[PDB]
Amino acid sequence: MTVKKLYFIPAGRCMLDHSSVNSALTPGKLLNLPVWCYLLETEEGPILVDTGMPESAVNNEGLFNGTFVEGQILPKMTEEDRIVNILKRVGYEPDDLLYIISSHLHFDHAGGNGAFTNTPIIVQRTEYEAALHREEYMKECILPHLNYKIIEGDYEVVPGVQLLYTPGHSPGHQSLFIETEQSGSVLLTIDASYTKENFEDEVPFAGFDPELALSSIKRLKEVVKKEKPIIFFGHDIEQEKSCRVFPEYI
Ligand SMILES: [Zn+2]
Ligand SMILES: [Zn+2]
Repeated sequence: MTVKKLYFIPAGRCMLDHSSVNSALTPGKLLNLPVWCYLLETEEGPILVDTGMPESAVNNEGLFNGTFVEGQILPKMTEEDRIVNILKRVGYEPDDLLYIISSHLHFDHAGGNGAFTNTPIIVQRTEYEAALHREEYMKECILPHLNYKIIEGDYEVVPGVQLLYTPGHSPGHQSLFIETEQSGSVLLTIDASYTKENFEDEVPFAGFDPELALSSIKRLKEVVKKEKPIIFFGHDIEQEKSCRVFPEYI
């Protein structure tokens, strides 16, 4: 069985210093990077991958003023980018969803998790445990009473939807390998590589453990050598130019 439709859904944006996509660059220039969620229409029901930024980021570029990351992260989020609004426009309410998949619990990926109080939220144990104590993590991304479906390592969500454990960018980061009806094998690196250059050329980028992130890239390259998928990266301004986005699908 294959996934019926894979949708790339813009979920607002976020400014990061350009050293975030290339650690060798000298800090001083911000990049307006895309924030994504993905919607998978499957035989078993719709599945949402990531949930955008938290309510606190709405019309609040200075969210991280007063913190250890002041001026280094500026969310670009409007009321329209709240995940429930995104879903409502697409044609879903939170309780319609079969699963939420959290690639990781960074604020640009799990900020909307609180909206889903019934749907199982699939997240790596190592990411969940990290989010409990590491300072990067926002409280909005680790709410205690959500219906977490905690997994460890690789995992098949439904036929055609595979999670690949790719730690490094964050302690329990996971990527997706999807088989779609229209396109066949698709690799969503999520933040296992922000840009094509991080993947192909192994250019270092923002992450908790760069060494581990490299090994996760090498692991993904082995998958690619075997499966020859089309590959989409996490925060790639260049690639975004040519991405088929909602209402188009792959
Ligand atoms: Zn991240
Ligand atoms: Zn990210």
